[PDB]
Amino acid sequence: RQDYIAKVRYQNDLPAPPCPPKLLKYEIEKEAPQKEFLKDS
Amino acid sequence: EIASNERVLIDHNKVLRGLKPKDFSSVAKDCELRILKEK
Amino acid sequence: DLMDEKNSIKPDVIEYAADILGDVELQKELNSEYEQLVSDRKFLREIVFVNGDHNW
Amino acid sequence: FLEKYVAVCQEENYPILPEAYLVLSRVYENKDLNVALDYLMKANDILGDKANVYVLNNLGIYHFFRNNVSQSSDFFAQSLEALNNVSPQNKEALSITLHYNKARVEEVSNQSEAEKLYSKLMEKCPGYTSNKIRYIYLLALKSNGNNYADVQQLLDDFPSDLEVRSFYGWFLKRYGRKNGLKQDLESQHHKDTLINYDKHDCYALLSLGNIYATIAREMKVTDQKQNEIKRQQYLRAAQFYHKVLSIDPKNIYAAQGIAIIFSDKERTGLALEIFKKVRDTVQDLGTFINLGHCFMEAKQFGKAIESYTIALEKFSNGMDSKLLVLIGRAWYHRGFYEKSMDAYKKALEVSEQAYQLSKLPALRFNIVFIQFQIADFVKSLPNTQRDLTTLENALSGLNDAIKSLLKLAELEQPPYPSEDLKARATMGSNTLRNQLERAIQDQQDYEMSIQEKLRTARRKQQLDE
Amino acid sequence: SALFDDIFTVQTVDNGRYNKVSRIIGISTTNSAIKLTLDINNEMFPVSQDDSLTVTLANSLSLKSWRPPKPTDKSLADDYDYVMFGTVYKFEEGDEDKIKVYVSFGGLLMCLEGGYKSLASLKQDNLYILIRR
Repeated sequence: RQDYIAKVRYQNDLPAPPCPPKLLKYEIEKEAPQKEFLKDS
Repeated sequence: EIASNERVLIDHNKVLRGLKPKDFSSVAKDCELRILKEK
Repeated sequence: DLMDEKNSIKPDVIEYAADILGDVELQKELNSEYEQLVSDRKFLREIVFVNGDHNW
Repeated sequence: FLEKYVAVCQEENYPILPEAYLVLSRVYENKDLNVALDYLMKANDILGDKANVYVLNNLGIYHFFRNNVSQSSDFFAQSLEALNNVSPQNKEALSITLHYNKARVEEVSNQSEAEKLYSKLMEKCPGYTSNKIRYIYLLALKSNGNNYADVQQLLDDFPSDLEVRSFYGWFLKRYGRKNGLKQDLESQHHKDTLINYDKHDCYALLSLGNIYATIAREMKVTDQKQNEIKRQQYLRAAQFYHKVLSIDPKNIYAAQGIAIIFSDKERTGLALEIFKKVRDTVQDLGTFINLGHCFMEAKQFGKAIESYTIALEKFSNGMDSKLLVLIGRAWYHRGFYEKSMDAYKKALEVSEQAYQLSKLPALRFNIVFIQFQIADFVKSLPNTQRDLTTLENALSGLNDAIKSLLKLAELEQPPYPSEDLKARATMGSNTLRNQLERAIQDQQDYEMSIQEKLRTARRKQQLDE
Repeated sequence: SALFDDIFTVQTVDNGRYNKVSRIIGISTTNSAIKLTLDINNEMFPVSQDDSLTVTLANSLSLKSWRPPKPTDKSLADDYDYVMFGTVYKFEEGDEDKIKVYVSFGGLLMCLEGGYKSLASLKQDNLYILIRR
């Protein structure tokens, strides 16, 4: 079958890991500061 | 201490959601009924 | 105008556009129609409605 | 409750605690980045000079996710400035984190400073993995995957790290044939990752599904048994994707693999629906290419042309030859199925541009085939539906196509056997060439008759006048 | 199934005289020179400026008296947030590639400007418009 030459290859390639910047937990995200803040007089 | 303080905004599975998530539950059901249950 | 191509009927609106150009009898008929129209225009514009009102 | 507290404090004119704002932003991180960022801004405004390093870092990350490069950079600079006030105990950790964030921002802006800060942090803390992963990834980008030893060493350093394993598997998928490694080696690595570390990791499941789909596609089909084995491999890949969807139904890549399997299984409608949903979700070059392929399989050639054009303009920027080949094929399909000459002209021009970009035997044969089809279609056309210019162009294209067919037949490994090329050139020259000249003569006779009628009418009109 | 598909970004939202009806103007992201002027119901599908809308036009919802839809049946409308049904009352075959399609969804008007190739198939008596966001 001498006709138009074309190659079909589906692209589903996974991207490389992004490694985005990491959020920093608040001081009130730790159990001990939470206890100190809630137990305030 | 770094690991404890580190927080990642989006999860490993949720990274494809980002700011706009979409549902393919119907797609999953159709795949189950037409691939795993394919005759 | 059946002689000039760009002043004729568009070819996509009529099936027979091929065998229309160059015909002289059909051009005579069209010329008679246009002369009748011009006579009507003159009669309406110079005798009946001189002020040009066309909604009657 | 936090909104009620905020409202009550506002009604009472009492100082709203910024801790409630931080908690609200933390909650909205998984719901609305906009509301979380707004609450963080309100908390920072309340604090004034009491702004901390974490608040500035989170504001910078919010603006980075919002693509506010200027504002993110300003917030990161303010965080680095405030780092001087950090307690010494956490100072080292927060400095490492801020330097990593700044290196990420540089990698967005300029990779050189990112690599410099990566080396700085690696000397500061060799145990960190993300820094090493990004540095080795940038090196592989610069070295075209010539640092496989570094990737293997990093994998050995953290065999239990999911990020390290995923990066190593990505590098394998990228350059396995370049490195000559085992085809199933990455499959065994991902199988070990799933069995011994985490069986719910969608990355390794998708990699295994892609490998199994590739194996099934490359498998030769000879009888029912081989087709059933291929279907079983596709079923394994589909089970990988279904487990991924069970883990997370919002996985675009699992649906894309499902659509590819359906394309192999000729379930065109489901693949088309999945690809449309994916395009609505995310827009990359692969999605547009797959949409064009599906439209070609769905016989919607115009939509395929549009999809390929959008893919070419948005991402490839008119440089890739494969997209031009796809556009030419779609145009040829449109011209053949719809009997349109302008489609053939556009396909010919696209093929000529692609060849001038590449000058490969495949595109030479494509041009020859297009010209032969053009000549055949023009000969098949009636006189009233064509003109002399198209006939002359078709004849010239036929001559050039015969010459290029001989050229291809004189090549070492032409896309088609040289005997077939020579036979086609001979067949075109023997009969089609003469039929083109006969059509040219008939067209000339038709034009002459038209002009004779036009010149005869005016003389009779003048005589009548 | 679907006769037209694109993604639009809302430039202007005009409430004007009415309370429940808004005019939105959008241009296609993948292809400029495609415009969409549309009436929508604010209370059911509220929109804001610079929103992204997935607009689809179909001649049928399949996959004469109207009936409330049974929960068991499934149709094309299950994937979208706002479906309207209207009649095409003008198909302006304008300049070289300027085609305008006027559609009236029971008095709520839509005009779609675009090239001939995109809007060739939109020469139907009635059209469904399916909007997702």
